[PDB]
Amino acid sequence: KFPRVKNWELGSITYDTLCAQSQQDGPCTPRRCLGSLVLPRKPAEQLLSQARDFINQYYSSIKRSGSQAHEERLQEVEAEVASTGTYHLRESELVFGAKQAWRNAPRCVGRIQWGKLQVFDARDCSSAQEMFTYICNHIKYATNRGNLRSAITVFPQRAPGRGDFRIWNSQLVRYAGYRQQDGSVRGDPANVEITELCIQHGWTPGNGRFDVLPLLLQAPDEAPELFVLPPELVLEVPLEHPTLEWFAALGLRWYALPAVSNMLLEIGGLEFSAAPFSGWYMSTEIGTRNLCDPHRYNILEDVAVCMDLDTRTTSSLWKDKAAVEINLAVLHSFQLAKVTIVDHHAATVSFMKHLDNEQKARGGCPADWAWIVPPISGSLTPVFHQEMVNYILSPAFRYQPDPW
Amino acid sequence: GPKFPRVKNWELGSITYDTLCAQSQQDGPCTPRRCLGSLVLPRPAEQLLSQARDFINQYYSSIKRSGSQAHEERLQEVEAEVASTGTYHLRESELVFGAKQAWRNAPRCVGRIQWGKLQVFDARDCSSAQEMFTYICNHIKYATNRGNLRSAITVFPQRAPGRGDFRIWNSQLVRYAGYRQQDGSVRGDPANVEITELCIQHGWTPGNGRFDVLPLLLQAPDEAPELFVLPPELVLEVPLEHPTLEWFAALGLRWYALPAVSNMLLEIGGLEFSAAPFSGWYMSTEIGTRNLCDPHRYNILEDVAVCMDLDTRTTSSLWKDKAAVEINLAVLHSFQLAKVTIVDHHAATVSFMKHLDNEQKARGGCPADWAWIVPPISGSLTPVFHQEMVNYILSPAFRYQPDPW
Ligand code: HEM
Ligand code: HEM
Ligand SMILES: Cc1cc(CCNCc2ccc3c(C)cc(N)nc3c2)ccc1C#N
Ligand SMILES: Cc1cc(CCNCc2ccc3c(C)cc(N)nc3c2)ccc1C#N
Ligand SMILES: C[C@H](O)[C@H](O)[C@H]1CNc2nc(N)[nH]c(=O)c2N1
Ligand SMILES: C[C@H](O)[C@H](O)[C@H]1CNc2nc(N)[nH]c(=O)c2N1
Ligand SMILES: [Zn+2]
Repeated sequence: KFPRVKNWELGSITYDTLCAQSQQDGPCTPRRCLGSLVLPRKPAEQLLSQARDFINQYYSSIKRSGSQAHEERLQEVEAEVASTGTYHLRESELVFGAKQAWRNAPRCVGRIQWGKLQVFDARDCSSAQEMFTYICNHIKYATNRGNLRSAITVFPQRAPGRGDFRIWNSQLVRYAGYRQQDGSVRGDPANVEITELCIQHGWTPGNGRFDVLPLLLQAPDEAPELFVLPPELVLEVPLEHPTLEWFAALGLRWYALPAVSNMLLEIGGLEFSAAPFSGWYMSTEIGTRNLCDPHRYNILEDVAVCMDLDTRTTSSLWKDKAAVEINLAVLHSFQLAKVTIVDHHAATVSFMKHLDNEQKARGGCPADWAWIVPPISGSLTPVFHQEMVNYILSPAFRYQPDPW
Repeated sequence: GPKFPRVKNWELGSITYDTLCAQSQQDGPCTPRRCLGSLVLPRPAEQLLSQARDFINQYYSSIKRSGSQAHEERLQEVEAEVASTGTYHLRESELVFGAKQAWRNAPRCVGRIQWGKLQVFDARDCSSAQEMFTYICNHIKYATNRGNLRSAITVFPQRAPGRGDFRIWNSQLVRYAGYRQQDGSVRGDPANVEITELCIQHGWTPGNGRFDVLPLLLQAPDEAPELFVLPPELVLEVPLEHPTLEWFAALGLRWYALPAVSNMLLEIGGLEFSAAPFSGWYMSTEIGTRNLCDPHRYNILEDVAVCMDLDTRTTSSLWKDKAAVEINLAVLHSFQLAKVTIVDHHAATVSFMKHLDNEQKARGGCPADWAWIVPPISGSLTPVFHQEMVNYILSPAFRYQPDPW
């Protein structure tokens, strides 16, 4: 049947009926539940049916379903696909698809914002070099002297029997991670592979802990070229703690723009293999994960030491204590630097309203509970106590293999 | 590769495959098109024989006598019993085996490293509500062990064909009362309101503290539940205090030492033990974060926060976070002071990683509910956050059942 969804702090109950229109399978079956898995294990009128749907969405979107602006566009798509085994989106259909993709993304806690999205059409792109300029202008628009702005840039759709446009980096801004022969890593351990790929394509590596990587940009069926971001573009914030004055002296810093460049944007059967998008950070992304994750910069113990805590045992909650001070120093710094950012408390509160908006508009909202609940203070936020239904709506952002 | 789920740990990069879920014979909440893993409660001699046979097989396999003559004789023995009396009965050691298995098979339990060490008390002879109370008193004494807590379960008679069930009406053996106020608010534990008013409807003389231990509502077959009050010295409590905040002690917060669930059904070989309370010991965050800081429980976060002189009028002061940490600290500190068994959420999840590693070798996987295994604070600061998990129902099982009223 149709799932009962309950908030356990409030006592309220909904019914997700939007899930009924899920056309692709998630990882689960009745026998096993694989909801905690980060990545998934894995003719022509399948395309044509995917594209019919998306068009129906778009015209229902702009109130005028079943007109003939509608049904003519239906015949365009059908005709185009019938003759070429593919078709093309009109720019405004693309702006719609891009907003629907964000709206539909079960893992995003920021979809209250989903309507306010700047879409740059960059399909008139024929080279790595053009790709670079597009990206450079994405970042300046999006960074916006620190008053950040949600933005996506969309490079040419994939094509049968032609390579893909790809951005090799996982994010537009990331820090180099140089493996030390001595087991260790200087910089961000999440970026070792790509760091070396850069080096491999002739980047002159630094030896810093927060060195900004260059971009490997790749036009179809050509070697990836390498581009170095004008240092002006990369807005960084130094971290410092509003009361702990030794904190600033930890040399910690984080870039301001969260822009993801390795996912696939799927609209109406069409796949866009380079379509980087960006927003602003939630504090816990920087302060809990990027800095305290054991397989990341992993600074819990350092801070703990300067906080003169009891590292000797876990039941002193030294880790917990350290973490809170880091998250505070990240909110402090960004606020003091006037760079946009949101705390996990503010974010999940707004997501709860989004849930309510969504429930009334579409009868539901696909959400991945494990990703929607922040990495600290789990039950201290309202989304913890909220049941969620998860499913794949299209348009959709997706994971795809790395181009090497 | 393998036709089984591939499971990865993102901290260590390590990979496993769950082969044990192939023996999950009962379907859960999710389907290919919808995941329902966040839901707390998703909704004949024929059928008995199957479950029966399966369990006996598990058993003889656990004692490495699978396909032996004792094995095939047990199966005939059960078939015979089911054939005449519609039901069948477990041997002592079968029961013990099943009880430990049901614990072992429990996805939401982070304490399962210990699953092999479980005192099973057989109360299948128990024949009155009066006797239920005595067994339950006995359990609490043994399990509490003056603060050196010991895990245990007590098993009262199984559901019988056309005969009322043994039921303990209370959710736990120890629960603080919830009193609906003249205002609308609740004094004490809002969770326990319904049971609290039921105690009263059944004759309890209610107090009015924040921490009034409820009486037991104990129901023998086809009899109205009878009220039983627990002798206060049997119910060990811990006065919460903070190692450096001297004022914390003044808040008069206490919690009881023994988590003991009394309303779950225990199922083995298709046999239903409607009343089979079991107990372990607390993990720090259960008390400090859920029970004391949940908006819909004692809700003391803002109060602690105000005492801490925090900016409770901005989310970004992380005043909620600062106070949550110190409340958990106070819980840990206080139980350690009182010499009462308690495990912090760090050390607990670390033990569970070892259990996972053990279960991988022993069975080919471990059924696990990620959202219940990850602590309610400091989530990613524990190893289990970075551990993918597979959730499926194995039997023997601890199940939920409707409230008897
Ligand atoms: C405007 C401010 C935004 C905030 C505060 C925000 C917040 C978040 C957070 C906390 C996550 C979890 C990611 C993680 O823990 O690694 C996430 C993921 C995600 N967000 Fe948002 N987001 C924002 C804007 C956007 C925009 C503009 C888009 C797309 C146009 C978007 C689409 C997504 C998608 C597709 C994911 C899944 C990430 C993945 O699986 O790699 N979000 N977001
Ligand atoms: C020995 C120390 C133990 C610890 C630290 C422990 C810890 C926990 C925790 C933290 C939960 C989460 C419950 C919640 O937040 O509501 C839980 C659940 C559970 N535990 Fe354990 N536990 C222990 C012993 C046991 C024992 C002895 C049994 C059974 C014989 C057991 C069976 C279960 C079951 C069935 C659940 C699921 C609760 C539900 O589904 O409502 N646990 N445990
Ligand atoms: C290692 C890994 C990591 C991730 C991380 C998820 N993506 C991070 C992300 C992606 C987009 C964001 C956006 C759009 C905004 C924001 N504040 N944070 C965002 C954070 C996903 C898959 C894998 C894999 N494999
Ligand atoms: C109201 C409610 C509450 C719960 C709580 C789950 N049971 C709590 C529990 C049960 C057994 C435990 C055990 C055995 C040990 C321990 N440390 N904590 C334990 C905690 C589950 C479902 C519902 C519902 N509906
Ligand atoms: C294994 C686990 O599912 C995985 O680490 C998830 C858990 N929840 C998460 N939640 C968010 N927001 N981001 C993440 O990367 C993860 N990782
Ligand atoms: C809605 C959500 O599933 C609910 O709050 C769950 C989350 N995880 C939990 N985890 C544990 N251990 N205990 C709980 O009661 C819950 N509640
Ligand atoms: Zn699932």
